[PDB]
Amino acid sequence: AMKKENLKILAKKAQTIAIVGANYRFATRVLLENLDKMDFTGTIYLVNPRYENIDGVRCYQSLLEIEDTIDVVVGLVNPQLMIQVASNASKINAKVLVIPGGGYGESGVEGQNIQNAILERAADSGMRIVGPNCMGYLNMHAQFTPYIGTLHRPLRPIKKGPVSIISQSGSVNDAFIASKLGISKIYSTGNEADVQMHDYLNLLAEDPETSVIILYIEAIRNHLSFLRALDLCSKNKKPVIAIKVGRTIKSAAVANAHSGALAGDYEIEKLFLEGHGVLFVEDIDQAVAVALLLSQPYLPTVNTVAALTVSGGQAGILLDLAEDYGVDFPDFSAVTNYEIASKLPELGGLSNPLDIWGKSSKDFSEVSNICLSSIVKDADIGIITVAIDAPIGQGDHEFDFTSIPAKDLASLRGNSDKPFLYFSHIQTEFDPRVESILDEAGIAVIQGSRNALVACRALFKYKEFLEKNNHTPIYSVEDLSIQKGLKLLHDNEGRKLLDESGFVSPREQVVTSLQEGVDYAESIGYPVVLKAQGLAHKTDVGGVALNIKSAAKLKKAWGKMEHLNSPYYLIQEMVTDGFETILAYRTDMNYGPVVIFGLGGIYTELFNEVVLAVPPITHKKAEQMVKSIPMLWKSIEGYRGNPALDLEALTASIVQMGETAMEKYEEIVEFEINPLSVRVKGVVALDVLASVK
Amino acid sequence: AMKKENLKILAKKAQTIAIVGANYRFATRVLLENLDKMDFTGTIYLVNPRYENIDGVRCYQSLLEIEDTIDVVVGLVNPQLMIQVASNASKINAKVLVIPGGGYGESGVEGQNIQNAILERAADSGMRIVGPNCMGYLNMHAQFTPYIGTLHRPLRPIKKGPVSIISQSGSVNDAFIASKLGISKIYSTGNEADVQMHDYLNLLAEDPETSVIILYIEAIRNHLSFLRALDLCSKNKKPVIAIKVGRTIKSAAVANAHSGALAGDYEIEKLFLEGHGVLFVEDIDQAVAVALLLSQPYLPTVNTVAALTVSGGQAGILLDLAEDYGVDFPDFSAVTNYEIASKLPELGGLSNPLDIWGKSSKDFSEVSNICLSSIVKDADIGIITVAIDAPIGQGDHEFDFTSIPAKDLASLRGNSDKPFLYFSHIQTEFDPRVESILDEAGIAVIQGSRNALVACRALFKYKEFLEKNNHTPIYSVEDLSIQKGLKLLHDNEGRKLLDESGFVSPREQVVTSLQEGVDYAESIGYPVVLKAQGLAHKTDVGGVALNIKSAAKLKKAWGKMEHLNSPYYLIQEMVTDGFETILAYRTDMNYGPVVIFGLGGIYTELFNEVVLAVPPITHKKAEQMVKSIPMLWKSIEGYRGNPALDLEALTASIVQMGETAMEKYEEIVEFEINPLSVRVKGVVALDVLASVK
Ligand SMILES: Nc1ncnc2c1ncn2[C@@H]1O[C@H](COP(=O)(O)OP(=O)(O)OP(=O)(O)O)[C@@H](O)[C@H]1O
Ligand SMILES: Nc1ncnc2c1ncn2[C@@H]1O[C@H](COP(=O)(O)OP(=O)(O)OP(=O)(O)O)[C@@H](O)[C@H]1O
Repeated sequence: AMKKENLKILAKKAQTIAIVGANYRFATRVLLENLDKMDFTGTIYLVNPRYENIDGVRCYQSLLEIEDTIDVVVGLVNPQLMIQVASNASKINAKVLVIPGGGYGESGVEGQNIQNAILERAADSGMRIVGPNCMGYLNMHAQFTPYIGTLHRPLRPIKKGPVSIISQSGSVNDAFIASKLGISKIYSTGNEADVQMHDYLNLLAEDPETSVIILYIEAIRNHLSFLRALDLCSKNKKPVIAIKVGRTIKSAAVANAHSGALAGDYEIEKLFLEGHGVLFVEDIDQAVAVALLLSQPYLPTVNTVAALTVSGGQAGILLDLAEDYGVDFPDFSAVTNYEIASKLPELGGLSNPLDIWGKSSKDFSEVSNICLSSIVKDADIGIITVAIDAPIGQGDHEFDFTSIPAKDLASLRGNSDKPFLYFSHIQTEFDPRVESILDEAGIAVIQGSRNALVACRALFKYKEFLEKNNHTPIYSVEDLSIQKGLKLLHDNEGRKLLDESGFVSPREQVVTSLQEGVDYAESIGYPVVLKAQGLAHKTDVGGVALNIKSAAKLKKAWGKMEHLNSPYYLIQEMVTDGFETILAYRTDMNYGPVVIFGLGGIYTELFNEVVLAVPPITHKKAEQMVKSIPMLWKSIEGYRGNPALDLEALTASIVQMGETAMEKYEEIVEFEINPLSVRVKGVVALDVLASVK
Repeated sequence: AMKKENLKILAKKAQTIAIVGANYRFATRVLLENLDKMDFTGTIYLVNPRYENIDGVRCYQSLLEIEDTIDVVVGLVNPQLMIQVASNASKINAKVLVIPGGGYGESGVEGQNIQNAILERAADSGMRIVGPNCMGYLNMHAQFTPYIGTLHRPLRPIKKGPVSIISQSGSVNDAFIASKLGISKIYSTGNEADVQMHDYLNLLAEDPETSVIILYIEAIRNHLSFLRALDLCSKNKKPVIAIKVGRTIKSAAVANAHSGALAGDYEIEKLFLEGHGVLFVEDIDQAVAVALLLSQPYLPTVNTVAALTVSGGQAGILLDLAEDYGVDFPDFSAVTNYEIASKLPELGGLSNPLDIWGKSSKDFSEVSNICLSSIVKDADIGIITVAIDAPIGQGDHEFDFTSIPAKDLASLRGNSDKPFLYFSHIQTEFDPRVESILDEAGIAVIQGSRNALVACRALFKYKEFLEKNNHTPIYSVEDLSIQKGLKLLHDNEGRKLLDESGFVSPREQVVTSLQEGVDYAESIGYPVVLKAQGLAHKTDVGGVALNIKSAAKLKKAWGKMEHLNSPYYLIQEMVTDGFETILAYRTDMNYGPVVIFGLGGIYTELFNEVVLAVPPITHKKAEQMVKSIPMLWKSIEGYRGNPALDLEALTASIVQMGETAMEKYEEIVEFEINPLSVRVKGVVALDVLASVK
């Protein structure tokens, strides 16, 4: 017996709970109130040597006094007192001690020590510690709510359901709770002194009561276990949604490569976690919207949406937003628009979103049923939606007509596999009478165009991830140095790496003295290129003489570069013309190698346009990377009467950068080709730069 | 007392309303309920030849039998019969006939005839027509609701306030009515057969019961009149907020110059409308949020925001969002930091947003009061916000807690001039107990961070419009050529403009035969040219040579250009290096000249980076335009060792383009320089394009 068995109770039905420090203050009162109103069937014990009884319930003098097996202890005494609570809870083999209060490892040195002593006393029996400094947790299916916050809400009650949430915030849970989400479990993680996000996530992965997971992430502590927890989730086919706080936080660290400034730590992490299936959103509203749509067991087979409205204006605005969010509302198929213009010749030209109100003499009922019957079967439409404002408090007349397409959606639900969604353009709360109808038929309901669009976008991304089947590999970071400094590699070594990886370098050689430079240059032709050496950025200090015709200009350009006390110089051909890109990889401290590719050259950081990819990179993927940058791609096709460049050579070079990255990331943490010149034939590595540490 | 005086009743108290075609159906019933429930104090008359009474209220057989002065008629009978109603209503000098039924000017040509027949019979007495084909209108301050739609909402009434709305979309009004806006008047424009948007807007401009205006725009019809109404609103210091549909719609109209593609009609219109004070937003939620904040009589003096929260995670998400929306949250002043350090040193270093929860042993009530009292007086902070989720149904303890900063805001409201706002991070419904505290104190309340940020940004924009007090002139499009076919100007006339406008081309001369060219070329020296004339877009068809180093290479090039049968050939000196910009103007069929400026060259449309300005352009305006394009601006300063370019000449160029546009817009509808080369000294137009007719 040990910590592993005890962990399991967090996702299960507890038979008994003891509340230590039970008194007349909010934590106790709300604990008892929650267990009452949420219909806990187990036994509650109160422990406090200061009181005879509370609410008529006996207050025990000690956990040791209780004649029963205790599953879960919630400790409410002060931090100093809590050490002995842990010790007594351990003595009786409590499976879990929940410590909602703060003033621990997250409050300073003294409190870190208290926290350590607690862990040490729990280690004895393997009792788990939840928190400290958190709201606790709740389990709607077990009716067990060791949770410090008011759960009972006559007005807007919590609804039980398939969505579970792990949150590193002790302040956003009521926000999730106040949403329309059907909740199963919510874990507030706190200091994660013992039970961490990956632990809760492992539980959720295999919890039959959860089909959808939401994470609210402030900071991942144990990257490897987290990644493995994510993998357990996809293994179990449970979508995982995340909000990650600190998205725009600089990260001030090292970097010799332009790649450093072009790929933020955040975007690197995002790319890796998406590789493992994470569906990122930006805020709670969006998390909710995505989860509400994913809570229905329907997925799209094609990345397109139909919207049926009763407003021209709103249809117009939705269409504009669809472009902003990159959601495809395509024309209806030729069968569909014939099927409709055949029974409703009075609608005319069909747009998507499609306004179907006041366009016919027929009952709106009939117009609606016709359109949705056809649109539902349309092979070019992945998701079927109705976009209609049906605000709370609307009149009966307004209900009669807004409920009509809901009823239709409900009537077609049993005979389609397509995701259905009724959403309102506006954010305001839905009329419950319309929601009742879609809730009864298992149709998703979302408030707000932007959220519905994010939701749809997220469905698609989820579908793609299921299709990949071959997800992102976990890279070991064990060999990686912990030093926080960077050492620039000698240009020689740089060149050696280009070679060994098959990258083509311009004909070049390193000269020691001026005559040698003239002698070498006069043995290759002009123009050549003269570059100072030992620098990360040569151009800035005038260490790059280009287009130097004749040995006359050569000796002069060398004359102007003497102040840069340059050890050896390098001369190369003047690689004529070719589109400038940047191709590199960096070593992420937690995740491993990542490849960076995009608009390159001296102005690379000003273009600020790249794409990332975790190796290995498939040939298909490299091609998609190229085509995903307009100015890059349109240039390869040959822009405005210009020769088409060597796509296939560029593609291969990207793949190759991927394999080198996999090979050398633990030792070389920066490897960059700026610019990698793309030409009619071949691609040329004009420059190279590598860093270590 | 024709048209003019009758129109004013739309904004005032009506004593009598006659409903023609009254029956037991929804339109009559909802009208009567609306007037009952909004407390209409005037007299209602029912008119219908079929009924002797309706629910025992006398039903007159004819308008003509009512022995009272009738102010407003609502016609509910079918279009055909409506002509007879119009004749009757005009005969008794009714001020307004409201037609919300459909089947008129928008239905068919038949409907069109009925409509003009109705206008015909109204002109007899100057009777105004609302609609047809709309829901009517509502004026909360006169308790008058000739409105076809349920306004009665016993549990969440429409609240009377200072915001008024003109919408070209019926189906949208109830979206607004369901919002938290304090409403004055709402006008639904319908077919705008007689009374149009600008008409409603003029009423609102001088309506003392309106202090904030929202427009939901589908298509401006009378541009001059619209602009003038805008200017009346401006004169009366009433902010105008607008949603304008069609933001993403194509318009491949006009256009020989790249400007056509860089500055689409929608962006052009937007710039002009903003010049007249319009505050654009993207959707209904945003319009609501902006109007809520403007409904309080406080404007900021510096363009910054402070936010106080009880969540570190939501603080963090708010910060991230503030970056996306471009809203400044600066550190607090030295005075604020010092002061709070002196009182709550345990808080440590203050960040903004400031999480004030669980940082102190002090009562939250004391912490909150100290922090807000200090932050309200902080000269570096323009807008004071509390950002706290307080959703409906939250517990008694959660209310007690989330209401604390609301009461503090309420208490400090009296002695600050700064805008105050309490917003939730999430979109969902506020706890009405918290909202009430803010409502009673005249403090803005918004739901959702995005809305909050858009509102703050709009406040800054409005305050800036107020400061310039030197607005966009109205340009006449009177003598503006009314053709639709765009004719390219010959390169001949192009270069003439350059000179007349003071632009300076490269050394250049026109030539006809190769010899004439090889001569001239040798006369000015190489490298040079070569460019075909009378063509596109020459470079697309290989009509531009470049870098021709000898008489040999010239003839080579001149021979490749053979097959494009050019009548003329332009020879110019090869203008060395320097930054490529595009500088132009275009004539907008409705608004007049606009200047386009940005990243130029062959890749101009791919860059898609320009800024627009309506002339006259001040020298300082031109500066901003330049510094607003990072790539351009950084190079002007001198990027990475490269020398600084001539800002003054660039700046002066843009001023000049604005002047040329003012002079020549009614004849030359496109004048474009691509590229305008920015050099170390001076600027040089390498190319020219123009169009007329
Ligand atoms: N062999 C070459 N042929 C033609 N052009 C070259 C050649 N080498 C360098 N250049 C040009 O000089 C520019 C800068 O060269 P290089 O990258 O070596 O210097 P740098 O200061 O180290 O640049 P960075 O650090 O921005 O990558 C290149 O972007 C390219 O335009
Ligand atoms: N006199 C010159 N000196 C140096 N470069 C030049 C000169 N004239 C043109 N160019 C180069 O050739 C490019 C195209 O020339 P130009 O604008 O005259 O033809 P174009 O096809 O009409 O271009 P566009 O349609 O984009 O305006 C310019 O953007 C510039 O880079």
